[PDB]
Amino acid sequence: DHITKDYHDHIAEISAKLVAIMDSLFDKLLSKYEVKAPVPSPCFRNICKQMTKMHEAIFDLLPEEQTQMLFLRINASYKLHLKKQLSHLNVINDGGPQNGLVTADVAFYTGNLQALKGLKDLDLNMAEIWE
Repeated sequence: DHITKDYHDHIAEISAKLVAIMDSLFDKLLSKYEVKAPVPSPCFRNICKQMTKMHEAIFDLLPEEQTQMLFLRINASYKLHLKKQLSHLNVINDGGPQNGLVTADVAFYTGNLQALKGLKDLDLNMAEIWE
């Protein structure tokens, strides 16, 4: 019976070093992210293409709930770093031109993420990036 936990205990470990990879990727990219047209920006197109690739790699591999938990944590890291850069660039949620560009770029990001199998109903809480 222990065999049951043997799996879930192990898989939780692969999930952790998968989110670290994205955390590193996000830090690298979003640290040099600059708000400008068009949208999706090259930075965001790169990011979505990467999350699409990882999703394709683990989907058949992990149970749906784990895949869902995994991409919630990836999204959490994404929001963490994005928020950080927005604050750095002094961009705020005031309804201005630059605000709109980021909001549009983010809209593309969630549009993509939500289309990935098993992830359509994720509670993403994207507003957090503005704080």
